[PDB]
Amino acid sequence: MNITDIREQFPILHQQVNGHDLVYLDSAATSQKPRAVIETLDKYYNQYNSNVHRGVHTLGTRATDGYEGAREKVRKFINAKSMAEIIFTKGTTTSLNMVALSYARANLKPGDEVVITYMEHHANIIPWQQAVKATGATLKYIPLQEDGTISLEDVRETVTSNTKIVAVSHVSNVLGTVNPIKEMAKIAHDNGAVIVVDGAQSTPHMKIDVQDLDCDFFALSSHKMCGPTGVGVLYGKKALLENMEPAEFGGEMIDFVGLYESTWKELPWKFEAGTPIIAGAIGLGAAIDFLEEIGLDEISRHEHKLAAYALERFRQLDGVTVYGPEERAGLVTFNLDDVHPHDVATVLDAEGIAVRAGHHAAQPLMKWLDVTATARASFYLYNTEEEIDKLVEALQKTKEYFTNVFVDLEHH
Amino acid sequence: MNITDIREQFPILHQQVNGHDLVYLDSAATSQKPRAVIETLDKYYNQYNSNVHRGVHTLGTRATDGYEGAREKVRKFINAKSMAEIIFTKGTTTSLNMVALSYARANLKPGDEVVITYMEHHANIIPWQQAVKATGATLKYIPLQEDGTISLEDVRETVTSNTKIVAVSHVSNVLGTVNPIKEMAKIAHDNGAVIVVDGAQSTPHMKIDVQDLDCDFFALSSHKMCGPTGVGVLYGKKALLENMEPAEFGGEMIDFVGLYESTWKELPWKFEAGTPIIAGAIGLGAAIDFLEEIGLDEISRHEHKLAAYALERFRQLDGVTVYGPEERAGLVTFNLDDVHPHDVATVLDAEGIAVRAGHHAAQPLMKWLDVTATARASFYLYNTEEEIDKLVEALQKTKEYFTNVFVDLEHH
Repeated sequence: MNITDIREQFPILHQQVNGHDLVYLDSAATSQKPRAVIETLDKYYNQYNSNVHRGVHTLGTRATDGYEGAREKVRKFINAKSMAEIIFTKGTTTSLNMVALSYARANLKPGDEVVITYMEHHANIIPWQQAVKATGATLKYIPLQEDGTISLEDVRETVTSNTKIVAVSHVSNVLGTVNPIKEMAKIAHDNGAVIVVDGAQSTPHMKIDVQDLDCDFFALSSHKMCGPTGVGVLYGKKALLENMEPAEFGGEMIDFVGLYESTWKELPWKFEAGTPIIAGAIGLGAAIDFLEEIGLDEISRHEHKLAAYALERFRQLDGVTVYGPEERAGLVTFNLDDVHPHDVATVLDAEGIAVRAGHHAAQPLMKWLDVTATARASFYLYNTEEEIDKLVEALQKTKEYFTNVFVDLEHH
Repeated sequence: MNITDIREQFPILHQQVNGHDLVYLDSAATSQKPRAVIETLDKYYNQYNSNVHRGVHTLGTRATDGYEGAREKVRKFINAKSMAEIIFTKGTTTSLNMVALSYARANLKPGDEVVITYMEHHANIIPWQQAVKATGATLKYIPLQEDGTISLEDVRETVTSNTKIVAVSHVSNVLGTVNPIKEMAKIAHDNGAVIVVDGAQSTPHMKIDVQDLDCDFFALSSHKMCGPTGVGVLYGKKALLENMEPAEFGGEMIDFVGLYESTWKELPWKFEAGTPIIAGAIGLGAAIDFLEEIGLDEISRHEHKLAAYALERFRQLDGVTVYGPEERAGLVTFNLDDVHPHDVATVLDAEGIAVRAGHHAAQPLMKWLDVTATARASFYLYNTEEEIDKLVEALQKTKEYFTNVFVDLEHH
C-alpha cells in the first residue's frame, strides 16, 4: 500500500484551509472520495443515465446493468449468498429503521426483549425505542467493561429466552471498540433471537464476511467507505427478508396492483420502492472496486498502524484523556483536561486540521463516560503518521495557549 | 429559449445508439442532466465534502451551507413560506409514504375515507391501500371522464364529510392530464380533508406555487427535473408537519436521547434521520438554478408547442390510438393498432429512439383504458420538433414493417 499514490487519487486532500495544508481527520463522520468514484458518477450522467428495469432501450439497459451489477459487487464484497439478500437503501440509518419497522414491529409482543448496548449510535437506539413502545416489548442494555468493551459473560446475562432481537455495533464510532459479533450472534441464536449488526464503521475499514459472522441483518453506509452520499445497504438472511413485509410501498416493488390490494415483487426489489438511487449505487460499486484493489486487509493493517501510533503519541501529552480500549479501529476520542472539546476543534481548524467535537450521536455513551462532549480524530486509508504528528503538536499548543490565556486573566 | 444552446449543455444527448443519433423521448421515466448539475456534484466531492450540521471545521461549514442553501432554493422554487416545510427525501415515492405513515396512519379511523383517482401512479396508490388497511378506513376512487380528465362534479360527489385525505396527481405520467388541483384543494378543505399532491410530473415542467394551490402536502423527485437520482422533496404545511411524528428515527433528527425515551429536533430536521443526501440535494439546488435561469414559463410554453405538434402528427398516422385529452403536458401515450407496444419500443430503439412500453406504474389506469400495455414518448426542454418527426416517421415504418411481416407469413 503506497500512501502517496493513494492520496494522489483524492483531489479534495490537496488544498489549504486558513493558510495551512488541510489535515482531514474526520473520516468517521464521512470519508473523502477518489477520482475512480467521482468519475464513475460523471460517466453515468454524461453517458448512460436512464430509468432501470425496463430495458426496452439501449441506455435503459446500460443503466439497469450498472445498477444490478453494483448489487452483485456488494454481495461479493460482504460475502452474502445471494443478491436477494442485498437491499439498496439511503444509508445505515434507513436500513436499521427498515428492520425495526418490518421485522421488530411484526414480531414483538409484551414480554419480548430487544437487547442493545450502551455504546450504540442513535441510529441503532431510537428505532428500537420506538419499536418496543409500539409493541409493549422491553428494551435492555448490555453493560460495558471499564475500558469500553463488552464481555461475552455480560451478553449471556442480558440476553434471555425472552430476547427476540440483539442489535449491536460492529465497531464503535466513539470508543473504536471492535465488538465480538460472531460470538454474540451465537449467543443470540442460542436464545432464540436474531442479531442486527450496525456495520457503518466496520465496513469501510475491514473485511466483512456475513457468512462467517452469521449475522441475521447487517447495515452499512456508502458515504463512510469512499462512496457517494445518500446510499447504503441492508443485508438480511434471505429466509428472514422473505417473511418480512415491505417498509415502503409504490412502483417498482409491486407485481400486481388492483384498486384495493397489491402483490409484491420477489427480493430484493420487494424492498426498493420507487425509482432507485441509481447513480449512487453504481458509485458505491466503484468504491468497492477501489477498496478491493488496495485490499481491505492492507487498509486494516494501515489503520491499526495509525491507531497504535496515535495512542502512543496521545500518551505523550499531559492532561489528555483517551476513551476506550487499546485494541481498536482507526479513531481516538479524547478530551483536553482544561479545554472544552468545541474550543479544541475550533483551534485545530485554524491550523488546517479537521476533527469533530460533540456527542457523536451517542448520548447514552457520553453519560456512561460521565462527560457532556468529546473531540474525535479519525483516520482512513489516505491519512499518515505525519498528519498524526500535526494533530498532537496542535493539541500541545492548544494546551499551552489556553494555559497562557488563563494565566493572563489570572494576573488581570 | 434557444434549443440548440440548451442541448449543448447535456453531454449525454450527443451520441449514437445502433448507428443512429440518439433521440431520447423518455424524460417522463427520468430526465437527463446539464453540465451545471454534474459539475456541481463534481465540485462538491472534489472540494468541500464533509458531514453537515456540526460546523466546527471549514469543509463541514461549507457542506452545511451548501445543503441548507439548497433547501432555501427549493423553498423559493415552489413558493413555500418556510424552510421548515421543506423536507429532503429519497424521492416522490418516499415523500408520499411518509405522509401515509406519519399523517394517514395517525389520523384514520373506521368510517374515514381516503379518496384517490383512477389515473394515479402506484406511488400514490399503494401507500394509501396500506394505510387504510392498517386503520380500517375506506379507499375511494374519483371516476374519470372519457377523455381522461377529472370533473369537479365527480370530485364533489366522491369526497364527503367522512373524507380525511384526497391524494391526486398534479400531472398524469400517462394521459398528460393536468389536474385542477387548486379547485380540488378547495373541495377537500370544504369537507374537512387535507389534499396530498403528487407533483413528480408537474414540478419539472411548470411553475409550482404551493400558496396558490393551497395543497397540504406536495411531493416531487429530483431525477425528473434535471437533478441527481436518489433525492426528492416532501413539502407540507408547517402546522401539519409540526403535529406529525417522524417516519424514521436516528441521529440528526433527535434533540435529547435517554435510554428509553428521546425528544425530536424542530422542523425540518425532525424528518431527516441519519447523514443526509448531501451531494444530491446540492445538485438538485443546481438543477433549480438551471431551470430558473431558462424560465419555467418558457419551458412550459416549449412543452406545449411540442405536445401540440406531436398530437397533430400522431393524428396523421393511421391505426394509432392516443390516450388522454387534447390539453396536456409534454407526453403522448399510444398504441399501434396491430403491434404490441414492447415491439414498437424495440424497433424504435434500433432507430436510436428511446421511448417506454408497459403499464407506466398505472395498472388501474391501464384497466380503465381497457389495454394491457401502451408505449409512451415524453418530451422535455432539450427535445425538438425534428425529434418528433423522427418518431412519427419510425412509427409509420414500424406499421409498414409489421404489415409486411404479416403479409409474408400470410403468403407462406
